[PDB]
Amino acid sequence: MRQCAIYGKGGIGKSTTTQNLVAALAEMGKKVMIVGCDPKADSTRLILNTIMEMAAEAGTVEDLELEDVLKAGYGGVKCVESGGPEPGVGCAGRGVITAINFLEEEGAYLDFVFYDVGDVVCGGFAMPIRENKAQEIYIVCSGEMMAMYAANNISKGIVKYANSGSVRLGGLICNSRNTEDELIIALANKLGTQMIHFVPRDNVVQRAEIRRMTVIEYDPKAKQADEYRALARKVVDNKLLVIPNPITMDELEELLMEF
Amino acid sequence: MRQCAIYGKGGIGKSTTTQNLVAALAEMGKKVMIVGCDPKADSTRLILNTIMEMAAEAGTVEDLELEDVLKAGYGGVKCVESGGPEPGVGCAGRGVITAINFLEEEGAYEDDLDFVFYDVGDVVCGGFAMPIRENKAQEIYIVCSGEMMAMYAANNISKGIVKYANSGSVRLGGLICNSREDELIIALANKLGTQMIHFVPRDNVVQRAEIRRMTVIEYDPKAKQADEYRALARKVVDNKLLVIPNPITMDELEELLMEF
Amino acid sequence: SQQVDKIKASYPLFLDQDYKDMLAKKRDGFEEKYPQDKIDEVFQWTTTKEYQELNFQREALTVNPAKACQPLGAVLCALGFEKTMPYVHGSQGCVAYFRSYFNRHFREPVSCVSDSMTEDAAVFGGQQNMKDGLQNCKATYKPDMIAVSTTCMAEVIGDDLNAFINNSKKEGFIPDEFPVPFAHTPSFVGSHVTGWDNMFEGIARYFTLKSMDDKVVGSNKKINIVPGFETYLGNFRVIKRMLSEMGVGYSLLSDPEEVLDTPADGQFRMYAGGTTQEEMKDAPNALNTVLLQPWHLEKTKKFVEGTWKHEVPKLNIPMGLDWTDEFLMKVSEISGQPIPASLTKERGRLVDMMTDSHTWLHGKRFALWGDPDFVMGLVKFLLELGCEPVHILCHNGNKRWKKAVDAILAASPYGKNATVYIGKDLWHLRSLVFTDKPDFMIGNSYGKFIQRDTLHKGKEFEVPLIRIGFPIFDRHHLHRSTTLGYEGAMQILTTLVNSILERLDEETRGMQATDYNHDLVR
Amino acid sequence: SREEVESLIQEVLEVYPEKARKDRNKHLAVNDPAVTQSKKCIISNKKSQPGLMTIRGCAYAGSKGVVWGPIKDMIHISHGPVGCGQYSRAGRRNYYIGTTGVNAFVTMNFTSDFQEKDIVFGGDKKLAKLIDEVETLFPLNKGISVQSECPIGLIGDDIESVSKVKGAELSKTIVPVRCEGFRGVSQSLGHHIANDAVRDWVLGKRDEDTTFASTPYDVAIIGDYNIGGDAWSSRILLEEMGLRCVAQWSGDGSISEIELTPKVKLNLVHCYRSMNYISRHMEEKYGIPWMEYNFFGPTKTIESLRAIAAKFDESIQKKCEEVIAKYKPEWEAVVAKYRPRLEGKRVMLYIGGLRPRHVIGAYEDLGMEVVGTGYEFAHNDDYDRTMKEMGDSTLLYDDVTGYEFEEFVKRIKPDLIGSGIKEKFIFQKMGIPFREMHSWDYSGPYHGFDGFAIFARDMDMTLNNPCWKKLQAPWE
Ligand code: CFM
Ligand code: CLF
Ligand code: SF4
Ligand SMILES: [Ca+2]
Repeated sequence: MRQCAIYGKGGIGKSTTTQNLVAALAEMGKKVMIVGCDPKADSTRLILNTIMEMAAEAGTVEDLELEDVLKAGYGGVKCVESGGPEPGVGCAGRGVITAINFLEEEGAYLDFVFYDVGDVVCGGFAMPIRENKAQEIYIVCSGEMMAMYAANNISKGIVKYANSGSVRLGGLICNSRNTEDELIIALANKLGTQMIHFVPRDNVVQRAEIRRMTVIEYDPKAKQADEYRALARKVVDNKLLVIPNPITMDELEELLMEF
Repeated sequence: MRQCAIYGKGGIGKSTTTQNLVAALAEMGKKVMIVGCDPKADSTRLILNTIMEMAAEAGTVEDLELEDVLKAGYGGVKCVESGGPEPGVGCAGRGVITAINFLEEEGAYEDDLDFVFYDVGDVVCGGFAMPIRENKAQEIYIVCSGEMMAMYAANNISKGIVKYANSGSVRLGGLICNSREDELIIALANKLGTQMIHFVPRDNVVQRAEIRRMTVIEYDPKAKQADEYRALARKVVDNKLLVIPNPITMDELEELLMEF
Repeated sequence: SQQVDKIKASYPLFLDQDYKDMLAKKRDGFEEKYPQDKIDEVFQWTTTKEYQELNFQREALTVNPAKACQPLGAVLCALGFEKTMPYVHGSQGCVAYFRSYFNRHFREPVSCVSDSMTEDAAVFGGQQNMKDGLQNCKATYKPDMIAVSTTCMAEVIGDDLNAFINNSKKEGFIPDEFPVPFAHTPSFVGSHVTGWDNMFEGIARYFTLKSMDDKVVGSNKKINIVPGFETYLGNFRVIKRMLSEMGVGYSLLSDPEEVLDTPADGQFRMYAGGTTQEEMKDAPNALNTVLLQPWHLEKTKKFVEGTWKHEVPKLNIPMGLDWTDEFLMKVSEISGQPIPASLTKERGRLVDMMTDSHTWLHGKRFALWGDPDFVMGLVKFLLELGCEPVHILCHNGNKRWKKAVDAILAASPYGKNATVYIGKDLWHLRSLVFTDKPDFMIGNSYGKFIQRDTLHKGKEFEVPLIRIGFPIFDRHHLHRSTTLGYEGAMQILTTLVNSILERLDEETRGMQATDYNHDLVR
Repeated sequence: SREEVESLIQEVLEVYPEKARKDRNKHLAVNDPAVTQSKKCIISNKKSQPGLMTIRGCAYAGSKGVVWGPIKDMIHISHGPVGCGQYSRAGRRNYYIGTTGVNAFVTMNFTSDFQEKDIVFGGDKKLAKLIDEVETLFPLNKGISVQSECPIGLIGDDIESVSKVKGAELSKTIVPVRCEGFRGVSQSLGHHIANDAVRDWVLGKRDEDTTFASTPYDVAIIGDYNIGGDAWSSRILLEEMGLRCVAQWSGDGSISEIELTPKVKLNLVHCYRSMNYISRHMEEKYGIPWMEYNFFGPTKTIESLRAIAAKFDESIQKKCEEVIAKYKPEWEAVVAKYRPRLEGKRVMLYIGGLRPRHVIGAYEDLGMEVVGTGYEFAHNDDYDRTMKEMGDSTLLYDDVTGYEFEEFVKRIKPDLIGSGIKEKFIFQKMGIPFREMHSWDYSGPYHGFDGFAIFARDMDMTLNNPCWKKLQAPWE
C-alpha cells in the first residue's frame, strides 16, 4: 500500500485533479481511499459526513464509528472528510489532527491512500506527512507567480519532515492555465524533482465539475480522460522520490523573467 | 480613517492587487498602511523584519518598538508584516492575533492615516479573522475570479462576514475581479447583495512589474493598467455600499456557473 | 502493626522495622536504584559552583517555577466584585486547578466556572459553549455579573470573546444589559499578575468607556484604590483602615476580603461583599486613582490615565517605612485630609520596634522571591532594617523592574552584595543558596524543598524558610496577615527577628556543647 | 426515602435551562441493587454541561497528575505554558522513597513554560534543547516523559519525532504523551492515553529479555498510587502472604518495575478505572491474568487476601490464614473502640473513579451507612459494580454540579461527607463534618489493616469533634 499526500495552491483546481487522478486509478483496478484534509475545498464531491461533525453527533470522537464516516463512490473509491470549523472561527489544523488520529486508531487502512491537504500554515496540516504516514508527496501548481511560490514553500515544509523522517517529493503536477509547460519543468529541476505530468486545460473538466463528476466518469472516451490516465500510470510507476531544495524569492523571480 | 480588509483566493493575484491598489491610493495623496496577515504570500514586497521575528529577537512583543516594525515604502506607504512560523509548523493564526494586538497597543492606528489595509490569508481559524473584529476593519473587499473554487472561496468569506456582522460593525464593500467572466462575477455580487467594485483586466505589465518587485503605478505610471488601478482606487475611496452578504449554496453556485 | 491507643499515620508508621525491611527488598529487588555512593556524588555536585554555571546556562528548561498563569490572577480579580462569578472560557482542567490552588492557600471556598471546551469545540470554536455556559451559570448560580477570562486553548484558536458574548446576548441566552466584562488572558504571556491587570482593565472598560461624557474629575471626592494581585487579607484591611482613619473618602476597586473570609455560622455564602457595580461606574469621577502594585497594573494605568483622565501618582507599593510615609502623604495631598495623630503614633511605634530589634537584624543575609511589587517592597524594608537582600528573584519580573530595584539597592550600603535575577526559577535559586549561602530565605511554600536540600548537605549549610508570599499551603491562617503599611511592617519585622532568635536557640540548645549561649534574655 | 429522592432530583433540576435540565436528569438516579446493568439507571462519561461548576479535571491531570507523575525515577515534563505544571506540583500525595533532584523527581516541576513565540513558531526545537538540559542537570534520571498541555495538541507539535530522535541519540527512553487537556471529557481519557503510552514506549522493553529470575508467586500491584503510603501498607500483607511483589504501578513505582511487570504471574488491580486498559493488554500479549481487589477495611481486605491466595497453592493459602489471624486482634480493637462512636452515622461520598464504591465496606465495618455516592468521571462498568455495594433507596450522581451536591446535602443531611478540596470548605461552613477522600486530609494510609486504624481514627476525630457544636451563636 502506498500513502500519498497532495499539496499545492487551491485556486488552480488541485482537488479536482486529485479526484480525477484517483478516478483513473480506480479505472485501472486499483483500490484507493481519499482523505480530505483541506478546509478551502471539497476533496470528495466528485467521487461521491465529516469526521468532526459526526464525532459531535456521537458525543466525542471516541464514540465515532468508522462506518458513519466512510463511503464509497466511483470505482469503489473510499472517501472520508476530516471536517473543520465554519469560516473565521475554530482551528482547522486540530480538525485534521483529530481526523487522522481517528483513522489510525480505527485502522481505516487498499493500494493507495490519498490525502488532499490544505496549505501548510501550521502543524496540523503537516500531520499527513509525519512518520509512517504519506511517503510520496505530489504538488500541483502552474506557471503562476504565487502558484509556484506556494510549491516552493510547501517544499520547505517537506524538507523539515523529510530530514526528520521518511517522506519525499514525488514531483510537480502542472495544472495548465494555457499561458508555462517549460517553466514548471525548470522549477522542478531547480527543486531537484520532476514535473510528473502536464495537465492540459480542457473544458470537459469544468463540464464534469458542474455535474459533480470527474472526467473519467463523465466522459471516458474523452481526450482529457486519457491525460488523467497517463498521470495515473506515471504516479503508479514513479520511482523518483527526493528531498527538495527550495529556492529563494530572487531565484523564482529570475526564472519568471526568462519567460 | 478607514480600515479595510482584503480576502480572496491567493492563486489569483490577491496580494498583487492589494499592493497596486494601495499604490494608486498613495498616488492620490492618501496616507496608507498595509498590514500583512497572509502566511501563504508576501504582502509588502511590491511596496518596499516581521513583528513576530522582531519580537522573538527582542524577547517579547512588549519589548518591541513600533519603528522597528513599521517601514515606509513607495508613495510613503507604511508597511508592517505580522510574521509567522516556517511551513508545516507553528501557528500562523496566533501570529496574526499577536501582531494586530501589538499594533493596537503601540498606537499605530492613531497617527492620522486615511486607510489601513489588511492583506489576510484564508480564514481557517479565529486568528485569521482578527482583522474583522470590532474596532478593526469595517470594509471588506474580496478579490475573485470566474474560476469555481475561486467563487466558492468568495462565498465562504461572506459567510464569515455574516457571522462577525451580526456581532458588530463590519461590512462587505464589494467584489474585485482579476481577469463572459465580466458578467459572471457581477451576478455573483447581485446574489450576495453587494457589488463588483471593479474588473481588473488581464495585462502582462502587472507580471513585468511584479517580478521586478514593483506595482504598475511605480513600474510604469503611464501604462494603461496603471489607470485601471487608479480607477479601482477612486471607486474604493468613494464607495458607500457596505452590506451584510447573503451567501449562496454550492448548488446555487453550480447553477450560476452552468448558466455561463 | 497498629496499637489502637497510639495509632500512627504514615510518619512514623513506615519507619517501623517490618516496613523499613519491605521497602529495602523492593529497592534491592526491583527498582534497579543507583548505588547510594553515586546518589551521594551527584547530590554534592548539584551543590557546587560548576553545576551552577550549567544551571544558569539553561534556555529551554524551567524547573520549579515561582509564578503561575494569567487566568488565575483573573479569577482573583473577578472575585473582588459584588456577586460576580469568575468565568473562564476554555477547557475545564484549568478551573479545577485554579479553585484547588486558591482553596489550599485561603482555606476557603472559591467559586469559578468554565464552559468546558472539549476537542470538538477546539476545532469548531467555543461559541456554542459560551452561549449555553453564560445561560447556565446565570440561571444556576445567580450572579449579578459574569467576568470572562480565557485559557490558552481558547487563545490559540482566537475565540473572539467580544463577538461571542455579543452574539450570546443577541440570541437571548443572557439579557442585553446583564454585565459581562471580558479580558483575553493568554497563559503563554506574562504570569498570574498580568491576568489580574487584564481582567481589571476589562471591567473598568466595560463600566466606563461609553459613559465618559458626563464625568467630572474630583466630583465624588474619593480616591480610587486598585490593589492588584493580593492574597493577604490583612492588606485589604489595613489600607481601608488607614484611609478611614484619615477621613479619606475612597473606593477600593476589586475587594475580595469578604468572600475569601466568610463565617462558619451554619450557612455557605457563595458571594460576600465586594466592589459594587456602581462604584466602578462612578470611578472616573474620583479625584485620582492610586495603584498599590504599579509594576503589574500597567494596562490599568494606561486606561485610567488615557480614558478616566486621572493623574495616577508615581508611588511604589506601601511596604516598609518610607513607602508607607509616601503613600500617606500623597493620599493626604490628593484628598486634603491631614495625616492624623493615630497614624503618626503608629509610625513611631514601628520605628521603636526597629530600634529595639536592630541588633539581631543587622547584616543578616536573605534570599527572597515573589511577584515584582512584593519582592521590591520587601527589599526596601530589609534595607531599612540594616539587612542584606543578597539574592533577589522575580521569575515574572521584566528588565525595567530589575533596573528600578538595582537603583534602590544602589541607594544603600546594604544592597551591595545583592543581585537581582529575573526569569530565573527556584532551581536556579537552589544553587545560589548553596554557593553563596545566606542566613534565611523569605518566600513561599515551595522553598521548603530548598531548605530540605540544604539540610541534606549538613546542619551548618541549612538555610531556613520564612514563609512570606503566595502560596502558603503548609501552614494555617497565614493568609490573614498584613504585609502592607506600618502594621504589615511590624508583622514582617517580628517574624524576621523571631525567626533569627528561634534559629539561634536551636543552634544553642546543645547541653554542655553550645548551650553556654542559650540565654534567657535576648 | 424511596420516592423522596426522586422528587428531590426533579426539584433540584428545576433550576437549569431546558438543555442542561434534560442532560443532568439522566446523570442522576436512585439505586436498585438488582440492576446488573447501570445504563437504564444512570449514564456516565459524557461531557460536562458548560457553566455549571463541575468538579472534573482534564486529560493532563489524568496522565501527568495521576499515572505518569508518581513514577519516581523518571523526569516528567509538563509541555506547554507554566500553569498546569505549577497547580499539579505535589498536590497529589503519591508517596515515594528516593533522593529528590538526584535520583527521584516526583515533587518537582519541569516545564517548557511556553511563551508566545513557542506557540507561533512551534516548540519542537525548544523541546529537543530541554531534553539535553535535563540530561546534563539530572544525569541520574532513568527516563523522560513528555506530557502535553492544550497548546501542544492544537499547534501540531510533532513530539513523537522529537522523542524518537532524542531517545535513540541519548540512549534514553523518552515517552510522548498526547494528553492535552481538551481531549475527552475528564481525567479518564487521560488514564487511557497514559496506559497506551506505557505499552507503546516502555512495557515491551524487556520482551526478548530472559535475565529476570521468575518465581510462581510473582505479582504486580496495578492501580495503587500510594496516597499516604497506601500501597506500602498493602504490599506488606501481600508479601507476608508469601507473594513476591515485583511491581507497584505508579505509586513509588520505578521504570524498571514497569519493564519487569510482563514477567509476573498475576496482575492485582486495585484501581479498575485508571489501569484496566494496561491489564487487559497484558492478558492478550503476555498471557498474564488479572483480578480486582479491595484493601479498604477488614471485611474487604480479608476477602481480597483469600481470593488472591486462592489463585496460588496451599502454602500461600496457609500463610493467608496466618496473616488474617495475625491482624485479627488489631482490627477488632479498632472496631471495639471507634465503631460505638460511629454507629448509625450517614455518609455521602463524591470522589473520582474508584473510591465512591471502594470505601463503602470500610465505612460499614464502623457501622456507618453510605446514603449517597457518586463519581466525577466513572464509566458505566464502574456503576455496574456500584449497585451491589450500595444500599437500596440511595442517591447516585455522576459528574455532580456544585449546585446539585449542595442541595442534595441540604435535603438528606448526612453526618459526614467525603469528597475533595473544592467542596471541603463549603460543607464545613454548613456545619457538616468533612473528610477529604482524595488526599485523606493529609493523614493516611487507609489501605490494609494498619490503614483501617487510621481511617477509623480520622472519621471519629472529625465527626465527633467539639467544633461542630459551636457553629451557632448563643445570642443568634
Ligand atoms: S480523583 Fe480514584 S480513579 Fe483516580 S487522583 Fe480519585 S477516586 Fe483520581 S483511585 Fe486514584 S489515587 Fe486519586 S483520589 Fe483510581 S487513580 S483519577 Mo483524586
Ligand atoms: S485543561 Fe494555559 S497554562 Fe496550565 S492551567 Fe490552563 S490556562 Fe494555565 Fe488541563 S492541560 Fe492545562 S490544566 Fe489544558 S491548560 Fe487547563
Ligand atoms: S494557525 Fe493552525 S494551529 Fe493555529 S489556530 Fe489556526 S488552524 Fe489552529
Ligand atoms: Ca476557612
